[PDB]
Amino acid sequence: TVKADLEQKIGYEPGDHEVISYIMYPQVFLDYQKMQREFGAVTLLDTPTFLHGMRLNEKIEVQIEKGKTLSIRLDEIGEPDLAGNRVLFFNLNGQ
Amino acid sequence: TVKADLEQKIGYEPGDHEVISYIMYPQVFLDYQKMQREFGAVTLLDTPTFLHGMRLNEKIEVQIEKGKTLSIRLDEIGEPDLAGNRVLFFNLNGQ
Amino acid sequence: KFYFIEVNPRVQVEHTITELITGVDIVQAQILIAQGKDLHREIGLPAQSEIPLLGSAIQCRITTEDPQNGFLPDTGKIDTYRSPGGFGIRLDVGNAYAGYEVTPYFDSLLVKVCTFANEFSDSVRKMDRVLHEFRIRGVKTNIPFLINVIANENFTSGQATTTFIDNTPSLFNFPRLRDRGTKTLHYLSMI
Amino acid sequence: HMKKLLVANRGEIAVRVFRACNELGLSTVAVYAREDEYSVHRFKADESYLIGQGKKPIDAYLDIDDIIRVALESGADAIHPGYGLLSENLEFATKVRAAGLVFVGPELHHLDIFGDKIKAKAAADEAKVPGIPGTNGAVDIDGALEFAKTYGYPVMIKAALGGGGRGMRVARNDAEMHDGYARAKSEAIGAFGSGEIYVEKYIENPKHIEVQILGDRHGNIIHLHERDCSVQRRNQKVIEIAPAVGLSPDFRNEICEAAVKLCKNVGYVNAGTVEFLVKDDKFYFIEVNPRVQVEHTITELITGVDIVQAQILIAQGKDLHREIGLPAQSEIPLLGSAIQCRITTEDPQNGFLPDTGKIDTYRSPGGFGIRLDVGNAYAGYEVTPYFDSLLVKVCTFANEFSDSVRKMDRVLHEFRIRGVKTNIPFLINVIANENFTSGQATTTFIDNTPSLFNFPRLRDRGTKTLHYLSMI
Ligand SMILES: CC(=O)SCCNC(=O)CCNC(=O)[C@H](O)C(C)(C)COP(=O)(O)OP(=O)(O)OC[C@H]1O[C@@H](n2cnc3c(N)ncnc32)[C@H](O)[C@@H]1OP(=O)(O)O
Ligand SMILES: Nc1ncnc2c1ncn2[C@@H]1O[C@H](COP(=O)(O)OP(=O)(O)O)[C@@H](O)[C@H]1O
Ligand SMILES: [Mg+2]
Ligand SMILES: [Mg+2]
Repeated sequence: TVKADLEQKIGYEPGDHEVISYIMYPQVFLDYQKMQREFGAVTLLDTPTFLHGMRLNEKIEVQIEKGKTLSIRLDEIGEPDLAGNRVLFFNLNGQ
Repeated sequence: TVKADLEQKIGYEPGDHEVISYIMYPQVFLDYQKMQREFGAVTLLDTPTFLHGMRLNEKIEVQIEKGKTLSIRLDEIGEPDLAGNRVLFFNLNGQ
Repeated sequence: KFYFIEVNPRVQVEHTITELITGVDIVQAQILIAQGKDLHREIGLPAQSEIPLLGSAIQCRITTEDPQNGFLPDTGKIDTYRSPGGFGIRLDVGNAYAGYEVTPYFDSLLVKVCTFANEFSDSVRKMDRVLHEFRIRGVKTNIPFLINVIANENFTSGQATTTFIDNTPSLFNFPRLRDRGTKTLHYLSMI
Repeated sequence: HMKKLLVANRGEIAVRVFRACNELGLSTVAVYAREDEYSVHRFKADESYLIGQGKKPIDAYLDIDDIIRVALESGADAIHPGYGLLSENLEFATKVRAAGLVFVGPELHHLDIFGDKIKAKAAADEAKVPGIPGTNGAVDIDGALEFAKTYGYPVMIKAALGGGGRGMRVARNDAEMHDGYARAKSEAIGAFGSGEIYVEKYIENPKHIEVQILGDRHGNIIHLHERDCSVQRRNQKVIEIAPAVGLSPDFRNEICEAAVKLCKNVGYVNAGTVEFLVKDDKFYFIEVNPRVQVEHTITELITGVDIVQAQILIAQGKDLHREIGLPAQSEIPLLGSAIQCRITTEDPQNGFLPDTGKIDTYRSPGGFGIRLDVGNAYAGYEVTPYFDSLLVKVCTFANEFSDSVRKMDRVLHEFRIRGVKTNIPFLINVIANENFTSGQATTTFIDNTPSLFNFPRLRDRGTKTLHYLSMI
């Protein structure tokens, strides 16, 4: 029953470990799944990049999987607009 | 004699008005020709844009020719690097 | 048993595949006919039995309709655009460049891509390669729906009908896309 | 058996093989040096690995052991070398086939008989293919003078290994062959060590004809068709057309049949190109390229045959007609004509030296009859002096050659690369020429035409306005 409910919530068929983690920590597992859907696998970042983000004119490399490395360079942080949004000029994989 | 001398300096065959302008103000005309090669026809710009450049998030239109209007927007001004160069993030003709 | 239903007195969106399989520039010939020129004297098009059939071609319209949202045309900012190329690939792009703001005023079309080959299976394979190589981020596209239609065996056999899309519910099952670059950039910007 | 393929190359050709492998349902592995970390081909593959760490970024792509190690670690069944770098390197082929990996290329016997022009000419004469008269094998300076005396003048100095301006000089008057020999030998020992030179009977105004050859392991050898690459600058090709519209069809068929009989004699497999020099209905063998050319795209367009897909499936050991689906030799069609122009960073206003710097603008055309094979030319790409000057090769194809010419002119005027200087005005001048449009262009067409180097003034007013606005 909780497996079917979790499949309804997280949008895919969960493993036994995911069902068990949903049983033990219901709100925490759902918040973790929402954070996974929004920010992705942040566990692959190194700890200074995970904690303090990215400096200006810094070059980092993130290995998402074997043979796949993301080249990320922060070039410019834009000023906030009237709506409070800032545009960050990233250089992802050369682009 | 002076038209052939002027043609070598400006890179094209000059008109009668350009030749007679070179006689009176030879350094001023050649400095004007050098500025024409670097900045182009800045006479087409609007006078606040001619004297003060662009503000952040400002959108101007420059009609360089009949039927050709450049759409220029300044999105972000970068910080100077160690070489002293700033990168300006323009949006010329949508790009 | 064929039956007449309509004539459109215009150049159509799907003229590109006819150009690819015939070698005849439809828009150029349209302009030359508007100049009052003969089709075989000055344009140079051959007679009827000498018109070549140069293989088969497939046209896919990549729009901003979101098949996960009932094919509602999405709007927003295109932050990423990568277009494919190579052998057998024809591109007719509209307004799909990086940094373009998609407005709800005009049609949903981003880019028309046409794939031509001597064999229809090669055309299907190259169209699948194009749809997987194509990368438009920041706005929703109908690319997974096009991939699902391409992968169907009715399409590859060529026996699809006008009710083929509606009769097949498996075309609306879309795999989850990881999209790890966008998520990583979002988290880096947030921190 | 084959499910993963590594490409031991970079740039546009790596992307081309990646597209062919993805169409064939194979996984792709890319390799890249540290200085090529922003290349497009790195991110176009499923897996990418750094190679040649600590080396200059030309030796990294020539690092045979690192490429072999990456292919073994990634579990790649096969290796495709593309063109250039280790494409014609026999040692790379030996190590690839010895490691248990399929080499996408001809056999090793083809590799050493076509790695040098002396053994290639030997195979050509024992294949009864009419070659170019010249010295037989390794001759010295005295042999060069001997051949210059008896056979007459003019002669051409050519080394066995390489070419393309490397060890290829000319001699039309006495006491020129000595310093030409010294320069050619110095250029040979600079690259490949001591390499023998063979002196060739030079031809006044020749036409360069390449014949593309596709052969499988079952012995079926077919030519797709021929292509004309006579438009040359300092004996380097700039614009290639296909088919040779300036030649009669029966003569082109005879040249293609001669190339077919040569490749059948050597038992050729995979894709290869036979080069010829052509003058007044008499062709002469020069060399065989044991790989795919940069200008295979026009052959693909005029024949409809995917050359890279076919050579991958030939490396899979499939039959050309039953398995690939390629028809008989007579059933290979001629789908109009096609023109390939390579847009590079060579600035024609500065002696065709390759420009470097950041590209701030890139707009590419499209529509009917346009084929694009882009390398690294996107907006924001910093052009490095390490690699080749090529940005993007663009091919235009149409039913008529004049329509192909006008489509190429439209493409070159529509093209916009700002930030680095390109050879686009020179290409526009060559396209606009009456000799090229008639198709009777020779190898000396560019050097005998000074009007190709007059370039109209371009007022890039957007760049100037943005520069002034940034200044103020
Ligand atoms: C030339 C061709 O034939 S391309 C055909 C399809 N492309 C490929 O097979 C190789 C590239 N693969 C990809 O881009 C994706 O992984 C796809 C197409 C398989 C789909 O994955 P998605 O869920 O949509 O996004 P994904 O999670 O993989 O994002 C990872 C990022 O690393 C990039 N990337 C992809 N391959 C590599 C690589 N070898 N090295 C570094 N980065 C890579 C991706 O482009 C992607 O960046 P993006 O946001 O601009 O698209
Ligand atoms: N004897 C000759 N007469 C005229 N042209 C020649 C002669 N030998 C070579 N060439 C020219 O030199 C060019 C280079 O030929 P080749 O050695 O086959 O290519 P590469 O130099 O790339 O190996 C050819 O395009 C050809 O036109
Ligand atoms: Mg209708
Ligand atoms: Mg050659």
